[PDB]
Amino acid sequence: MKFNPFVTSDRSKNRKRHFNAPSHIRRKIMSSPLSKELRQKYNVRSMPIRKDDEVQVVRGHYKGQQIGKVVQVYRKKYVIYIERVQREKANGTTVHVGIHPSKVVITRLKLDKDRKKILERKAKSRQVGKEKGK
Amino acid sequence: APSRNGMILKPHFHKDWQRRVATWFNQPARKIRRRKARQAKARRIAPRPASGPLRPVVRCPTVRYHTKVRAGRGFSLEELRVAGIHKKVARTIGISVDPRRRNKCTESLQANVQRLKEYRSKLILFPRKPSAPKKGDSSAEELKLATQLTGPVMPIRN
Amino acid sequence: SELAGHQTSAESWGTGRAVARIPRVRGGGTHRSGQGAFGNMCRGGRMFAPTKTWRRWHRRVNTTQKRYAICSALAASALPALVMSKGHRIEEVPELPLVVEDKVESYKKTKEAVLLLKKLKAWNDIKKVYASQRMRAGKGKMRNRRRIQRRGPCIIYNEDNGIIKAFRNIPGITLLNVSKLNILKLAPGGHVGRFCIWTESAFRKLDELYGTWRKAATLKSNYNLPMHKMLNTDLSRILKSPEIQRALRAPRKKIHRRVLKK
RNA sequence: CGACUCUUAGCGGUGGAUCACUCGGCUCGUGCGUCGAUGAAGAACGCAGCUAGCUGCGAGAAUUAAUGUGAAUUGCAGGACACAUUGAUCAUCGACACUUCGAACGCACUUGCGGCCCCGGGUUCCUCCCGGGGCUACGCCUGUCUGAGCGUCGCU
RNA sequence: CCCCCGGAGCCCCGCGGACGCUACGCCGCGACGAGUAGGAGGGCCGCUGCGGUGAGCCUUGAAGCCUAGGGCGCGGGCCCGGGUGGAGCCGCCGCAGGUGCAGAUCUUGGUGGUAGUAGCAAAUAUUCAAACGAGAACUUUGAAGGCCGAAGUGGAGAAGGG
RNA sequence: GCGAAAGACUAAUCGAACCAUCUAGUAGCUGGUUCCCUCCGAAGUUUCCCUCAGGAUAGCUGGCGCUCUCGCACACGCAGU
RNA sequence: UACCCACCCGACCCGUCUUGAAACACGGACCAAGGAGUCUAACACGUGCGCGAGUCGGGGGCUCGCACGAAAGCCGCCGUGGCGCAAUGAAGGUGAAGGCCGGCGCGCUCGCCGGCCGAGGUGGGAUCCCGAGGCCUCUCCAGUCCGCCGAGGGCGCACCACCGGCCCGUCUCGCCCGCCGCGCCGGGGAGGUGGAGCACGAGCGCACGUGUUAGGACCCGAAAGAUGGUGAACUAUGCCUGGG
RNA sequence: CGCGACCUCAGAUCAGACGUGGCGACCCGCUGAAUUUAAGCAUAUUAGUCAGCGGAGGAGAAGAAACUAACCAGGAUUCCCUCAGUAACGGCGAGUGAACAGGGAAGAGCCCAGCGCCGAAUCCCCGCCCCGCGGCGGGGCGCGGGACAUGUGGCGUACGGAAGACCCGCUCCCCGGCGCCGCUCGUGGGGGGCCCAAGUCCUUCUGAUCGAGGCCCAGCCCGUGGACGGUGUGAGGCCGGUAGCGGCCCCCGGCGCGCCGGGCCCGGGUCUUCCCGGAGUCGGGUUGCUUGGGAAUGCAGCCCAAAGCGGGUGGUAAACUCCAUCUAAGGCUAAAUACCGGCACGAGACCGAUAGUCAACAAGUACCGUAAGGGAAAGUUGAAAAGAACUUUGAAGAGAGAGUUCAAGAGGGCGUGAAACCGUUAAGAGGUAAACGGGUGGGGUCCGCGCAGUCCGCCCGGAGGAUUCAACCCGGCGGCGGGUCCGGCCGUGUCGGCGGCCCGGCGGAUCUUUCCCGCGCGGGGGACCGUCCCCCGACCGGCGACCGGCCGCCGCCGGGCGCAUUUCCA
Ligand SMILES: [Mg+2]
Ligand SMILES: [Mg+2]
Ligand SMILES: [Mg+2]
Ligand SMILES: [Mg+2]
Ligand SMILES: [Mg+2]
Ligand SMILES: [Mg+2]
Ligand SMILES: [Mg+2]
Ligand SMILES: [Mg+2]
Ligand SMILES: [Mg+2]
Ligand SMILES: [Mg+2]
Ligand SMILES: [Mg+2]
Ligand SMILES: [Mg+2]
Ligand SMILES: [Mg+2]
Ligand SMILES: [Mg+2]
Ligand SMILES: [Mg+2]
Ligand SMILES: [Mg+2]
Ligand SMILES: [Mg+2]
Ligand SMILES: [Mg+2]
Ligand SMILES: [Mg+2]
Ligand SMILES: [Mg+2]
Ligand SMILES: [Mg+2]
Ligand SMILES: [Mg+2]
Ligand SMILES: [Mg+2]
Ligand SMILES: [Mg+2]
Ligand SMILES: [Mg+2]
Ligand SMILES: [Mg+2]
Ligand SMILES: [Mg+2]
Ligand SMILES: [Mg+2]
Ligand SMILES: [Mg+2]
Ligand SMILES: [Mg+2]
Ligand SMILES: [Mg+2]
Ligand SMILES: [Mg+2]
Ligand SMILES: [Mg+2]
Ligand SMILES: [Mg+2]
Ligand SMILES: [Mg+2]
Ligand SMILES: [Mg+2]
Ligand SMILES: [Mg+2]
Ligand SMILES: [Mg+2]
Ligand SMILES: [Mg+2]
Ligand SMILES: [Mg+2]
Ligand SMILES: [Mg+2]
Ligand SMILES: [Mg+2]
Ligand SMILES: [Mg+2]
Ligand SMILES: [Mg+2]
Repeated sequence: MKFNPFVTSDRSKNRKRHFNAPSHIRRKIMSSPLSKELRQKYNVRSMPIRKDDEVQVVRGHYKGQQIGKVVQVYRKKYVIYIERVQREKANGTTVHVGIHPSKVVITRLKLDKDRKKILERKAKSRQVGKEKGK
Repeated sequence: APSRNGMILKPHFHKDWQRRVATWFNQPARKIRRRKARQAKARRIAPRPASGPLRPVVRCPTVRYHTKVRAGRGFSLEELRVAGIHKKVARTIGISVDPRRRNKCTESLQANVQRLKEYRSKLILFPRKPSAPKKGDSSAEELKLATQLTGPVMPIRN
Repeated sequence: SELAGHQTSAESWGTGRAVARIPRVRGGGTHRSGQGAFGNMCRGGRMFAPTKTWRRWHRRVNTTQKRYAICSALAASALPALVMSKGHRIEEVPELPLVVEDKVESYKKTKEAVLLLKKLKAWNDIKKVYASQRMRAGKGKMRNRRRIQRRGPCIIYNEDNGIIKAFRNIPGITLLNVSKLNILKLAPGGHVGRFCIWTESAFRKLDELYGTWRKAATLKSNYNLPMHKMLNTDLSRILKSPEIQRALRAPRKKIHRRVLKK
């Protein structure tokens, strides 16, 4: 159960706080898990997806083991746009198809100044909770 | 149109009850709004009788009611010069001063004086400063208590 | 709302105009102009007797009534007949007024709790709850009341010393203090007899809570258990005592198909 | 079997019920209790690369600086940038800004008329004239200056 | 003697009892059952909401919908046969309703018959040829016949219109 | 208000406008009033009414009941007789 | 059983107001959807449950960020009060108790003093108890057990009818008084009558049905009335300024 | 024929302030109906309500008695319960219709004027410095202004106060800074940011799963987290989240020590001297509204208009007369208390797009009226536009193929997709309009079958064929029933223990202050009765409350029994 009044739990109110959330927040929402290799290496469960991050489809029509790189992110349609993830239209003009973060797994994070410090700070929070539970 | 045995009934709904109806779905949230005051006030005035100041034994008025007794408003004035308490001091010492009571009898005077005499004796005057002089009750009679009196100070039972 | 369909300013052009004598909306080059307003019968408009706020929503019971409602719920928390007959999956349970050590008030982790509910063979009620999880039939779905499930065993404890934390995530379990029992939760649906788990600490406190019988409650002001209307509740024993059987006219059970007249 | 018609059925529409959803209501609670001549509430007009509407904003106009945030933004373009960078975007907002009416304030509401101060050009105060900035609405309080009175006196 | 039913062998059986005994179940008798208004009772008659409960049902297809698909109740309705539909649904025990339509020149939206019906009648007026055009009585150009007929169907303005 | 005067006209409105609210105005008066089955089952009669289109009370009806009898070889009562 | 068709008999179109409707009365083209006895307060009776000369409920308190919680639990609260536990009188106020016995006062159907019993009786009164007598039982008698029948007799609730009684009001009448005090003081009798009275209790709380009102009030359904505002763009007048 | 004070009064675009509109639920003044009700009706009521109007704030008003009372008295306000739907009012009728006491929420008290005391002890505005400056303030210094003697400061205000005499005891608050130390309840104050478990494991459905079995305890993991939403179907585990004195970083809040600058000689108790109340006010007469106030409750206009052991009040006029109780004419104030407007949230036995607000969307929008004002309709493709490329017919609208799609019988007003209604295909009918009731008959579409429906079930006899038994004992296990209540444990009624009684409590206005503690009372202890526990002994219901042995019977398992038995099959 939730408890804290000063949080919602309302079929509608957080259905709403979806396709009205600003791009600020949608980052956090549009997060996908990391593959076991990284999840081991780094002590972080899931990350916000980013433009040039390498990704494996896990669910969907065209699930597979092919590591495609992300191309862009509709944070508006609120859905990502990957590499050989694509379909041929009537004219031959290939169009990519939408997939969530949530239905995808990160196989190689594209690292940075700003993204490293998150990976540190998430892994530091994880271990602080386990050291606090200890 | 009445039919065969009832009362008359002058129910008074010819005006406009409808507009000015108060329903009470505050009642329980109010209960709690209140709780938090009782609560907060006590934690704020930490060592001090939570209920409020000391208040006098007093007789109910009209003829039926005679035999009862109450917490009155405040102890009289005549009452204090007798107990040896200055009226403006009493107000700081958690002693409730009405200054508006005609004291008519020695019975209910001394009865009510004994409450002050009683109060003095079981009162720990917590001293102005920590390094303070006279009349404040000693660091033993000081350590022993942090005790708020829950419920009405020296409750008046008939 | 008090204003429901009642914000219109419609006169009613009554009689001489065919129409219908409703109050019909004024002027306009809209469509909503000569429609009808303030009829229960009409669009916009409003209902019978606007559901008002000062309906007597809540209700009332005598203390005594609702103390010996708890009695009757508790008394039938024994008697595996009634408890089972709520689908309370008590078959491998050792005994029915199921008392447990007072170590239990002090578990602080759901894994401990769960290991208790195995070792008292009481999974299979929670198990059962745990299968009965579905989407509610109706319109409640789109109102914060989508899922539903069974009730699981009630668990009772004189003092939260960490316990209520432990038995929380486990679906179906409700905790109740002994000092603060509740008829809604012991006897859900107004049916009798839920599976309960007294912890010794609590189980002692039941007679002091609300009485033995030739002794006061000594925790409620004045309260003693209800007397029975009759003691020997089984009558089948009664009906074949020799006292009774001796003093009875002999039967009449030829039966007696009616006679066709010739 | 001729055509029409009726009934029923087999299918085609028309209509938009029913059902199923639901970023909206409604009701009930809790917290706080938010205006203005430094110029409100209210209106007008304008503002996007492609924009009519809603919405957001104000000639510094689909925002301003800053701090988090931290890579998008996107209907299509177009872009900087160096994504080792206040560094895209969003939220916050605290830094600066506030077209025209309006209690609307120079006087009126035509959108015209002025007055009085300054600074450009003109002049070289020569006055306009052309340019620029500040004032100028009513009431009333404390104070100041200038007064009036065969009011009450004083000294002449 | 005149003996034991764990055995008389049983139409009587009292030693233990239906299949039948939802103890508000079932069974036999008799008797009786015109109805407006109204009452009353009975409704595993019907709608929507919740507490219980049904190891209910459900992407192996729900609600609705559709059915000259088998049935059942006296009947409210109910149950079964198929197709389509595409997401949720029901049974019992309770509780809760804004609760069941043929009517109110009832409300809203839609649709017929009428009906391919009334009708496209005020100012005498058109015709030819060519162009353009997929397509021309209806546009345009030419030619011809006509009208308004300077108190105009002529040429300019106001208010209004924008 | 306005009327050489006709109750003329006051923006399709005049024996006196239109707009919103009081506003669910009131109505002894029109109309309607939504699922089955079972049982019993009227009155249009009485007196008072500012009563005659309505009420008041008399009736008749249902429901709810109760006190008993005894059809359990072993009844008193009642009655459009 | 349903669809079409066929036949034979039957047969007026519903709703409604209505002494009487197929009406040469009114509503009603057809279909979908919406649609009219609701809530609250107050009574009243009926019923369900708790406790019972009590019983409650709030409003308050004590125990929550509620997830469930705006719940549940608990409180010399618990009774500060309502309702009931007693009425009657306009009001001052009075207030439900009688029987019997003995004794004393002349028992004067008047006054007082000691004891006994305590809600008086009659008739009906479900009815519980007693029961004379049957009525068997393989024989004659004897006899305990066991039931059935049972004339006749006793207690008799509830209720009904009656007769008695006591409180208050009022009347009548008539007696004796106590005496912190004086009787325009207080007090005591008898008979009658008025009382929504007592005469060994039934309420309280909470359900639900019905009903009756107050409530918009079953829905729909006026001509009006009031309060505030907008209009001379039409027309009526006046005026100002233009044109024919 | 001047100059000068003051008083009154002007003018200043003077120096500095400020007022005005809106919002308007709640809040305060006033004003103010009529529908309506009374079966009419005007009295009454609606109802001091709506409109009108005026006015405020985070709440508003009121408030420290000219009160209550009749007690053995209480003691500002407001609020809730209660009084109590009561006292009374009324063509005493419809209606109306309060209060006093008690309990409870909260609860705080105070200030003026005058009498006087005190070199105006005061106040305002300038100039120079010292600190302070995103609510303009302290500190100092200035013959820099000015009010104020028609009166500014302190004490003081009625509950007494002043002033004196001697009775007693003894000295810390305030404010401007300027630092610093303890982040100071949801369970680290407010706000923001940032952060913290566990499967996309097997297999299998499916277009896609989030579904179904399984997976080291309902499977694996997590579970202070299994709310919810997202995620091409129902997902604790994928993701956001959730839980969780979980973490960290800013900011903001508030409170604690130091330093400093300033301010302040502020007590307590006794005996005397005197000193006191707010005028066109109270009151009365009158009229007008109001309530319930009355032979006057409230408020008004006018008229008359006071006193000082007075005045008001002490609720049917009045005189006399006795008693109580306040003290007006000046003023402030938290708290509970109210909140259909605002911001910000949380929820629901709610409605679910002709409902729900007019408004799920370009909603107060389109449109109408000159204007006040009036004021709508309208949600849904799919999961993804993957939204028909291309050939072809067609001037073009439209088609046919094709293509996409799990599905286009989801095609841009697209989920579903009813009826009226209309579209055509098939069957059958058809002069008394159709339509209906009863009864059959023919035909169809379908539905049961039968390529015999001979329906099954016992038992038995016969003939074939096949396993191990049944009957019996013996070993074991498990029931059942019986009793000896045998032995023990259990509880009902009785008796005994007076044994718990103080090692058994709680109730009782029972009793003792012979007791103890604290101030006759309160608390505590000690005696008493009613209640509830131990010991053991006796009787009895010996009770579903067992448990042990003995028994009797049954069942299962394992042994024995090989076949005239006991099964299976045809
Ligand atoms: Mg208090
Ligand atoms: Mg509506
Ligand atoms: Mg449904
Ligand atoms: Mg529609
Ligand atoms: Mg619809
Ligand atoms: Mg002069
Ligand atoms: Mg019948
Ligand atoms: Mg409803
Ligand atoms: Mg309907
Ligand atoms: Mg002509
Ligand atoms: Mg022209
Ligand atoms: Mg005429
Ligand atoms: Mg009629
Ligand atoms: Mg006729
Ligand atoms: Mg008619
Ligand atoms: Mg009462
Ligand atoms: Mg009138
Ligand atoms: Mg204002
Ligand atoms: Mg009438
Ligand atoms: Mg009337
Ligand atoms: Mg009238
Ligand atoms: Mg009147
Ligand atoms: Mg009035
Ligand atoms: Mg009134
Ligand atoms: Mg108003
Ligand atoms: Mg008071
Ligand atoms: Mg989930
Ligand atoms: Mg989901
Ligand atoms: Mg997670
Ligand atoms: Mg006065
Ligand atoms: Mg009045
Ligand atoms: Mg005052
Ligand atoms: Mg004030
Ligand atoms: Mg105030
Ligand atoms: Mg719609
Ligand atoms: Mg709508
Ligand atoms: Mg649709
Ligand atoms: Mg639809
Ligand atoms: Mg489909
Ligand atoms: Mg579809
Ligand atoms: Mg869908
Ligand atoms: Mg469709
Ligand atoms: Mg057809
Ligand atoms: Mg044909």
